[PDB]
Amino acid sequence: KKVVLGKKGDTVELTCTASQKKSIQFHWKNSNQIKILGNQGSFLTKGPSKLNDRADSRRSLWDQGNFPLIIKNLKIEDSDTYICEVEDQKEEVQLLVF
Amino acid sequence: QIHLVQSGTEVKKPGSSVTVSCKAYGVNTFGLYAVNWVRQAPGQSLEYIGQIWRWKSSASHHFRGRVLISAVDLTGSSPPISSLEIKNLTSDDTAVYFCTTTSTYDKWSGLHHDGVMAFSSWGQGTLISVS
Amino acid sequence: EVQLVESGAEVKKPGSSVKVSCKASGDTFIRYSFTWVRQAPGQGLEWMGRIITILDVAHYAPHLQGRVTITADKSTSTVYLELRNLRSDDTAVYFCAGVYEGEADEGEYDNNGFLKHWGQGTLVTVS
Amino acid sequence: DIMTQSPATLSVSPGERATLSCRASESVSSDLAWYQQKPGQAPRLLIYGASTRATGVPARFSGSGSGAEFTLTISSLQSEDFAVYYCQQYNNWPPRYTFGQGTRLEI
Amino acid sequence: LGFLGAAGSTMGAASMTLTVQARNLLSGTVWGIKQLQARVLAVERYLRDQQLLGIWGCSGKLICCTNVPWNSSWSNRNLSEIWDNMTWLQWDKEISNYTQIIYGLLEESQNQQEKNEQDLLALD
Amino acid sequence: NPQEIHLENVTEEFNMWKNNMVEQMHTDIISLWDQSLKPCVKLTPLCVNCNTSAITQACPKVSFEPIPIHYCAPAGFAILKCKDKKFNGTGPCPSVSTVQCTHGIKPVVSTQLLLNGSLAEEEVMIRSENITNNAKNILVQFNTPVQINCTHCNVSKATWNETLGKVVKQLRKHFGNNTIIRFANSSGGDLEVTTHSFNCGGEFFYCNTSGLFNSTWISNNDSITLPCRIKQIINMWQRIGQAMYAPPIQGVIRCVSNITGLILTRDGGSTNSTTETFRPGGGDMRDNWRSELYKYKVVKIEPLGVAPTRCKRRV
Ligand SMILES: *[C@@H]1O[C@H](CO)[C@@H](O[C@@H]2O[C@H](CO)[C@@H](O[C@@H]3O[C@H](CO[C@H]4O[C@H](CO)[C@@H](O)[C@H](O)[C@@H]4O)[C@@H](O)[C@H](O[C@H]4O[C@H](CO)[C@@H](O)[C@H](O)[C@@H]4O)[C@@H]3O)[C@H](O)[C@H]2NC(C)=O)[C@H](O)[C@H]1NC(C)=O
Ligand SMILES: *[C@@H]1O[C@H](CO)[C@@H](O[C@@H]2O[C@H](CO)[C@@H](O[C@@H]3O[C@H](CO[C@H]4O[C@H](CO)[C@@H](O)[C@H](O)[C@@H]4O)[C@@H](O)[C@H](O[C@H]4O[C@H](CO)[C@@H](O)[C@H](O)[C@@H]4O)[C@@H]3O)[C@H](O)[C@H]2NC(C)=O)[C@H](O)[C@H]1NC(C)=O
Ligand SMILES: *[C@@H]1O[C@H](CO)[C@@H](O[C@@H]2O[C@H](CO)[C@@H](O[C@@H]3O[C@H](CO)[C@@H](O)[C@H](O[C@H]4O[C@H](CO)[C@@H](O)[C@H](O)[C@@H]4O)[C@@H]3O)[C@H](O)[C@H]2NC(C)=O)[C@H](O)[C@H]1NC(C)=O
Repeated sequence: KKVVLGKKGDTVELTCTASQKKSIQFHWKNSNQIKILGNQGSFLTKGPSKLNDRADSRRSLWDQGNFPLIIKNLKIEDSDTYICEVEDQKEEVQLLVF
Repeated sequence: QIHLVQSGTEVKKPGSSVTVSCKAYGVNTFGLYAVNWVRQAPGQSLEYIGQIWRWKSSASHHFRGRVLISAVDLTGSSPPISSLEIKNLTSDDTAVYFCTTTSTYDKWSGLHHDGVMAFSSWGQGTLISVS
Repeated sequence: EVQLVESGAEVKKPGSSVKVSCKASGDTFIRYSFTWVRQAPGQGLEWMGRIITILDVAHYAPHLQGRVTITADKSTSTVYLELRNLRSDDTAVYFCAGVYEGEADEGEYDNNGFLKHWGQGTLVTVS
Repeated sequence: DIMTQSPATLSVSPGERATLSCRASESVSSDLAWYQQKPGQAPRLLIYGASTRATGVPARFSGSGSGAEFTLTISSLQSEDFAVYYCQQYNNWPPRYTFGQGTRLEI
Repeated sequence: LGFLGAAGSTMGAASMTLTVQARNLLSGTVWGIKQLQARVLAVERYLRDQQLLGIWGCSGKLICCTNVPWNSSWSNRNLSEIWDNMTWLQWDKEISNYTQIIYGLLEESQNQQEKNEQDLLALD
Repeated sequence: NPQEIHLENVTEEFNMWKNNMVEQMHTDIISLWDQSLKPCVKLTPLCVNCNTSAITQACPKVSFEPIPIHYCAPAGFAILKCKDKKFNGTGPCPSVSTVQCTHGIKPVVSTQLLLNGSLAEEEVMIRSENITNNAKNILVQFNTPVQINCTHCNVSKATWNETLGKVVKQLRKHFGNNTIIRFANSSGGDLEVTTHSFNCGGEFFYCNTSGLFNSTWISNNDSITLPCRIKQIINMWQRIGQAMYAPPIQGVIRCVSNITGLILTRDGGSTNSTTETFRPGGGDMRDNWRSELYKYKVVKIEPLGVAPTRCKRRV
């Protein structure tokens, strides 16, 4: 678990780091476990969410173990304890925007 | 990464029935995860009551006709809930109940014998003083 | 459909580096493959190379391998052309060209070799 | 491994049916562009596909041919037909398509 | 009985069902390069298994007494309980691995007694 | 001569997530697509922050059709075929039948709905890891070959309403006695995510399956011509990157394809038993790979076993 600060309107990145250097089926979620985004192994599946146009993942670090999420035009409403679903040892990242 | 939770605190009348639960977080189904029910005299050793392998309501000969086991299978929004039915709760039935969730799919490493499986994890433990 | 404006005509020495820009204003700049077409004074044209913008893969002539580096900038919508190891006949009017290639980013794309739109021309003299 | 034109010098008066060819090094038969490049200017596309004209190009530019050799025919050499014409293949892979040789239609 | 056609508590009828199956242990440009090499590798592996089978001290089937003492640490079997019925999987791999440990020990001991007596007997 | 011996009274369980037969299929398929039909553009971003690499080769196009691939084992390595009716993926099998080689499996590397594959049991079968968790991918296969005619794809409506009806009843049987399950449009994402990739004469038309999933079923019709897309440049499904191919030989491309499978996403709200809403998407390469070989496991043996006796035979 990691606590990350922030301000409204900042390009923030939330990493999803695993232990092994592999690309697996990950699932980005909000505090309500709603699907923000994920992957079908080689595609970017922007799951059903409110931050569809805000959240975005990086392609090149999936094989490097990271399945991050980049949010543009950050908001107080975009501040949530985002669930990094990877390897069942979830590094659920915390975001503070007020 | 897997934790087992049993029912809470229950006090029943002498000569009644009980319905305790066994929630299994991180568990899929009773078809893959059979549950063996074991009781415990308060403070003393634990005596194996019976089991619900492959959705089979059964118990030992010492517990036959008095104990039958149902395990409501749910997954996803609700963890697999293994129930337990013990009829005619006398004062002697004052005991601490226990469930055990262990995989049944793995069939070549060391987990089970004719239903009596290796008890890997356990729940909290439900002290029931029948009064 | 895009409009293309290049850099100005520059004077260089044989065996030096020069950079020739190509600004493109119009439809989607990355979906269109741009093609630099030099113009030797008087005779037929020499095919230099073809660069798809979103791919940023600048093709080059086999004789021009290692003496030309066509770069591109998606942000400023400017495609550059670098010429090193210059010669006398390198004095030519260069023509970056735009053409409707379809969707190089989304779907159907035939990778057309023909060129409808063009640049403005740049006589990069070498002396 | 590849475009040229058969007429090298053509000093005909405007009106005379000029000659505009397209010589290749290999068979194409389905992919050829045509160009109208006045000396010192940009090539104006005339025919694309080798069997159909372009938008804004009049019917005087009747380009035809099927194979490696092609020929753009002009019915009446107008006063705007003077240029150095070209032809570009768009058939083989990887794209290494050269342009034609050119033929002036000077007065 | 059958190729996995029974389900019961363990130890004996498997010796009996395997006894019946073993009593009837026999059940009685063009065309080909890849399949032949697989057949050759299969017969090489089978025959290598058979020669290793041949260097053993039991050479008998379904009722065999090779020389290692399945000691009291391992022996808990009641006399009549030895031959009744047997199916049971996770339990079986542990049973089967126990079968093999006695096998290697048994054949090593009969090879050892055969060799020991071979050096010592000397049986005229 | 495919060999198969039925196993009687063997309550053998099977998990479609721990097969190990699955493990080799995608390796064979990726190696095959590499030796195989080649794009003109290969992209592999790697930190060597990372350095986007590129490999350029030729991209010829041929008429492509999936061929059936049986899966044979070496000497020993007995394979076991589950043949029950109620198979929920991670479930037991009353009817088990061992095999030497697998059955007539016709796999297709594809998106959301599996093309030209096997069939489910009597309506459809909910075989996913979790049935109604809003965290897992729904793994269902069809039972009827849904013929899709693509020229745009003339998707039938009676068969589509029937497959939605069979799946909606099975979802109710799995979860919700008195519940209404409504279908929603696409989830969103890449081209192959919103639309659906499938083998259409070698090519891959792309129709957004948003005009198909809007059916409200109650617990208590010529052709749905969806708008498809000509495929020339798509993200590679093998790994992370993009591709580029040759133009098609046909302006209007004809093909005949039967689609058999149902893998799609879900909203995940609660919205638990009031109404259930599901959206198209999914079709993982890793999951389709698991979805073909879902009823097997490999075990081997040497001819041995004991009975501790007092037989005492010489040697
Ligand atoms: C099918 O879908 C279900 C969910 O829909 C999945 O089940 C979940 O599985 C995960 C782990 O795989 C479970 O997470 C574990 O939860 C335990 C219980 O904690 C909950 O309950 C307490 C008490 O109410 C709350 O305070 C708490 O916030 C949780 O809500 C934890 O004890 C576990 O933690 C253990 O590991 C961590 C690792 O860091 C340690 O720090 C802890 O000390 C502890 O040792 C763990 O977090 C989750 O609860 C399950 N949910 C349900 C509903 O069952 C299935 O996994 C899925 N099927 C498959 C195959 O994946
Ligand atoms: C399959 O999946 C795709 C992607 O999810 C769906 O695409 C969405 O389609 C809807 C229409 O149903 C789109 O909504 C439309 O937006 C248009 C705006 O486009 C301009 O602006 C964008 C930037 O926002 C540019 O990129 C674009 O090039 C355009 O410049 C509007 O013009 C549309 O309005 C039209 O209809 C209304 C009807 O009242 C009229 O009043 C208008 O005057 C106008 O004629 C419309 O609002 C939406 O943007 C698409 N993308 C999404 C949701 O991400 C497909 O529809 C779907 N297939 C289906 C459902 O069959
Ligand atoms: C995945 O599939 C497997 C099988 O394909 C499935 O296991 C089956 O579960 C059902 C019930 O969910 C079992 O049916 C039982 O049969 C016995 C014998 O008659 C009954 O006694 C059972 O009733 C008990 O449960 C009731 C439920 O409330 C209790 O109230 C009651 O008191 C009884 O104790 C029940 O009808 C069936 O036997 C198994 N099959 C096998 C082979 O184990 C599994 O549940 C599926 N999993 C999921 C998540 O769908």
